Amino acid sequence: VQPIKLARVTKVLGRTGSQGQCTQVRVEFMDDSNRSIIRNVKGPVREGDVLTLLESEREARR
Amino acid sequence: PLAKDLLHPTPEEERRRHKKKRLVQSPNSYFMDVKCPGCYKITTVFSHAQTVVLCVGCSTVLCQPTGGKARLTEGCSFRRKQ
Amino acid sequence: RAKWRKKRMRRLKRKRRKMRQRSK
Amino acid sequence: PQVAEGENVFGVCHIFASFNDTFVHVTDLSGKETICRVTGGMKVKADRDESSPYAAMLAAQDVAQKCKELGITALHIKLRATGGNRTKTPGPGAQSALRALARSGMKIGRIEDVTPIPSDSTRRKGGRRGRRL
Amino acid sequence: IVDPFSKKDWYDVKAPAMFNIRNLGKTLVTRTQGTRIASDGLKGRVFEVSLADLQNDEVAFRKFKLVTEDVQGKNCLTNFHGMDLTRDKMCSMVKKWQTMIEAHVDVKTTDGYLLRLFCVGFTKKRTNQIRKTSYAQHQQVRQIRKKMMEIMTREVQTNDLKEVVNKLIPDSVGKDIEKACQSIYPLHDVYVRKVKMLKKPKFELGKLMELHG
Amino acid sequence: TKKRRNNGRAKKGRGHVQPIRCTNCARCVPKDKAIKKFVIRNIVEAAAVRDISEASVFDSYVLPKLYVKLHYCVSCAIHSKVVRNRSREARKDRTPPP
RNA sequence: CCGGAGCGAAAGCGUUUGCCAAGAACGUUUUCAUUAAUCAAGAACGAAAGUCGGAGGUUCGAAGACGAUCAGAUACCGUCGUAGUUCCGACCGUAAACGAUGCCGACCCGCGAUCCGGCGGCGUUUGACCCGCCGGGCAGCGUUGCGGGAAACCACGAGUCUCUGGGCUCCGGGGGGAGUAUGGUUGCAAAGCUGAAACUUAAAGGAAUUGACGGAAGGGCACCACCAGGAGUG
Ligand SMILES: [Zn+2]
Repeated sequence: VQPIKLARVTKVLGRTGSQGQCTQVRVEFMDDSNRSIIRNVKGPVREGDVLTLLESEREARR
Repeated sequence: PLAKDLLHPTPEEERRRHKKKRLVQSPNSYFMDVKCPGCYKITTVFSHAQTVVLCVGCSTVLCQPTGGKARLTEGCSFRRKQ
Repeated sequence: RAKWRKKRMRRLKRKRRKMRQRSK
Repeated sequence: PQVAEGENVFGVCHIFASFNDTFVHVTDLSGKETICRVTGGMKVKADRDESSPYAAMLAAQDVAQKCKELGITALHIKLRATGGNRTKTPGPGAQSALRALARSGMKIGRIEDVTPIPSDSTRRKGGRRGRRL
Repeated sequence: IVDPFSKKDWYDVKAPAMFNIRNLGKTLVTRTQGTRIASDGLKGRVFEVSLADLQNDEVAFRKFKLVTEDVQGKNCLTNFHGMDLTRDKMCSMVKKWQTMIEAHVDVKTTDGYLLRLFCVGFTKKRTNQIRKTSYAQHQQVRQIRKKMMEIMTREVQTNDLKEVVNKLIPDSVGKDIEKACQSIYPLHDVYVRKVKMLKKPKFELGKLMELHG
Repeated sequence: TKKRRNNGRAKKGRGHVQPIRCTNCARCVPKDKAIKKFVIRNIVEAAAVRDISEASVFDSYVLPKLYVKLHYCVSCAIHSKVVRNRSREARKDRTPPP
């Protein structure tokens, strides 16, 4: 059990996935910058946007 | 090396090449006058002694057999002859 | 395969000796 | 175990991070006394993901709770793959179980890798033509 | 039904005076219930502890096995049982384009402690060496391996168990071998990778109290 | 036709070498013909080195490494994209890729 | 550690130490003085598997059983598992036993490394290392090979063959039938060596080129493809 953490995308790494539907990006927290995790994103995302990841624990293995 | 003089080679090449592959074969060995530091008698010793050479009627050892040239004992001066 | 054709000939001439040794 | 200032009561965590399963085994310094042992298969019901990093993460969070109830504060990590005659690379549950322990409010110290390696192995399973598929 | 950790009472393992950090850690065991007691269950535990956790500032790639020999009032005393290097240290020294010279002896100390020391040494590449491979001929390896066995025998047979451990916390036996074999072939990473305690003499309380005293 | 001058292996002046077994298929492959790959990687990947550093009980503790000697047969090394096919003239380059 | 490194006639050979005999190369202003090279019928050795008699039997695993997978699956995968796998004595003498390249000798390009012996040179480090030379050995690159060959490729020659001749042994004669039948011979057996014919056939095959194709790799492009969706259609 972990709290719903907010994260702001700092730089998009490009489109990923099988059919190219996901967008692997690296996020950056706003409250505490002592954690950096890469997360896949499914949908059109600009630069500097904010996503709401739930797990915030597991990686995506690039 | 298209026109090389095979009859009159420089002495640096004859000295460098193998003793059998020379124009006229000649041994790379010689004889030396090993002088024991204690005694005074001169004994002719082959370069590659191949045998433990000692002074006749003494105790000091002159040479030691090795793979190539003999290893003379310390202080045993020598000179080659021709 | 050529190694199995050799295996069949070995098993073919092996039973030929059986039907030939039994008639003597 | 009353310690002044609440010092770290060190334990030894044996992580058998092989394939098809992942053992998160926490013992004392001698290893003879088992504090808590939970595997990746104990947290999932499908046999295909017993070695999944998610299954090993849940086991690391469960074993970290049992250590706090008994007084263990720090853990000495001893990662171990299948080893021996078989493969010697840790499974996918190695990084997940180890990271989940550090994120579960536990202390990590003296990381090591004790994998059984032979000075001369026996004959491995599978013929000389290998597991072909 | 009942929780098994209700009967677990903690003991404090201690190290002999050969180390600086004497307080080693804690160990748990069930209380004395039934015919079995809690003392004999603690007299067989081995503790593989790194050297940096026993000395103030030393290397961390050298481990020490400490077996418990007696329990004296809630803290059980330990004794030297065996030395071993870290797998990371052993795999990092074994490189390519060089030779490794291993040697093992079976020497008993002044007291009846039969030890089996394992030495390992690698040839060192010269500073101005242009040739890639730094190999030693078989006869040079034999003289180096013979020198390892000659020094390890002299440094152990003429000392007691305490002095050998004091010669193992710093790898003095590894340094003199590297210096002795300098005339044969310059060695690089001479270490004593492992020390097995094959036979142990009759346990007496006076010898154990002399160590921890 | 002869595809390689070294017959796909490294054996000059010998008759038999000790056959080793592959890693992901356990096939008996000669020691010189096997495609070796020494991988030296940390026990903790870069995605978790920060979490271990925060949970470390020491002040300056360098994380260890995991030395793995991998022996791949020609069938599995190509399938795992460890080695690939090259041009007829680009096969002679023995220098490893940087 | 372990290498396109070493040794051995090959097969083959990798923990320490001791013992026994043997060997190449190098060194020699030692000795014998043609004793040599290659060699039918003979003979030693000879991977793995297999056979016979004992000891042993951890792993692996023919056969076999079972669980999957599939149209079927006595296969591939998985779980158990016999003979074997190890050692001793005695047989079999077979491999993609390969460098698919017999052995001895002569001439024939260059360059940089490597292992062993020897020789010389200037320092560094307590023999090691550095720079050359000689002999032998495992190899490599440049040869766009002075040459060869149907190419591929070959300087461990596959070079010095129409400008055809250093010595000698084995061995090939279109593809199948066929390493079969029979005979001889060897073996406990399995089989080895020797080994045809009737008949059948116009090709089989070698190297390379272009194209097509791949449940081969890399790099790219369209909704007559897809992801996310909108309309449907059936
Ligand atoms: Zn493989």
